[PDB]
Amino acid sequence: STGSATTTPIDSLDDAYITPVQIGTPAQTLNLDFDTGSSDLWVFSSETTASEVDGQTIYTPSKSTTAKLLSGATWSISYGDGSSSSGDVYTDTVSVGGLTVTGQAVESAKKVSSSFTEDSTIDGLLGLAFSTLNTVSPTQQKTFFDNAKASLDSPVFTADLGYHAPGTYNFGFIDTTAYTGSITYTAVSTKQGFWEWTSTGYAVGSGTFKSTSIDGIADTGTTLLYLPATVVSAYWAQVSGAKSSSSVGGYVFPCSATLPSFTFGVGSARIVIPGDYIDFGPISTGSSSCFGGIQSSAGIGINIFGDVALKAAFVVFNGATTPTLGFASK
Repeated sequence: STGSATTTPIDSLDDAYITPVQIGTPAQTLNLDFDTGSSDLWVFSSETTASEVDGQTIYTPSKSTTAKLLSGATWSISYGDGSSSSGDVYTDTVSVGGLTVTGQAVESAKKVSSSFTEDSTIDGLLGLAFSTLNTVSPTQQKTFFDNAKASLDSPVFTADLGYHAPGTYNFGFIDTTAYTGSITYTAVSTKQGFWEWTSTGYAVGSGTFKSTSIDGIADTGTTLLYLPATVVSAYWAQVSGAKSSSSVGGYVFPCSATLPSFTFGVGSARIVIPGDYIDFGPISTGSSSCFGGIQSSAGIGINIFGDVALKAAFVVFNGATTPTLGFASK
C-alpha cells in the first residue's frame, strides 16, 4: 500500500504545516502537524478542557463506531518550545492520503498548553519519530508509520515541504518526479529516538564550504534551523546590522536586508537554502527589525534541521531495518 497527502503552511511565514487526517468511522477529518521529532498522535477532542479549545476541530470518539477506549492508558508530552499536552487514549482507524491503519493509538487531549489553544489551525500532532519516544503509559504505543510499515510497498515516508506553498507527505514510495538529480543517503542514529544524522558542513552565501561534522535531527515539527553558535555567528556576520537580541530571543536583522543563502552538507552533496527562506518577518507588526530563520542551538542541547532546512530538499525517511535519511535538491 501507499498514501499521499498534501501539507499546507498554516500562515504566510510557514510557521508550521498541516495535513488532513481521517480518524474514526464515519471519518472525522482533523488537520494535524506531522512531526518527525516526536512520536505521539494526539488530537483536540470532546474531552479537551473547554476553555482550552479556540477554533480547533475536535475528535469525538463517542461518534466513531470503531473507537475503543484503551483502558488505563494516559499520555503527557512536553516539546522543545515549552508547550505541552496530556490526556487519555483510544484506538481507532486512521487514514492519511488513502493509507489506512486500524487500531492506531489516538491520544485524546484533556489539557493543552496556551500555545496550542492559541493556534486555531492545528488540531493535533502526528508523530513520525521512533516509537521508543511515545509517551503512552503503562503500555507504550506505536506511531502511524510504525503501524503502517509492514503493509507499505517500501518502508519509507517522504517530506516535500513547500516554501510559501503546499507540499506533500508520501508513504510507501519515492516519487522520482519530485526532485532533481540524485538522492544522497546518510546514516541515522536512533539512540535518542530521533531521525538523528551528521551533516558534513556548511557554507554562507557564495563563501567556501567548511567541512565540519554537525550532528542534528531532521524535525518537520520545528520551524527554524538551530545550529551551533559558531556556525550561526558566521552566517549573521554576513548581514549588515544583524545582531543577537536577548530581549527578542535570537538573531534579528534589518528588514531592508537581502539575506545570503545557507548551504548544508549531506555526505558529498549540498543542499542550498535560499536567503528568502531565512526571513521570518517583523518581530512585531510594523517593526523594521526582522526575525532570523537560523538560530543558535546553544542551550537546546541538540542541533535541529527544522522546516527552514527541510523545505529546501526532498527528504526520505527510510525506516528499513537499519534506518537512513535521504536528501535531494528540488
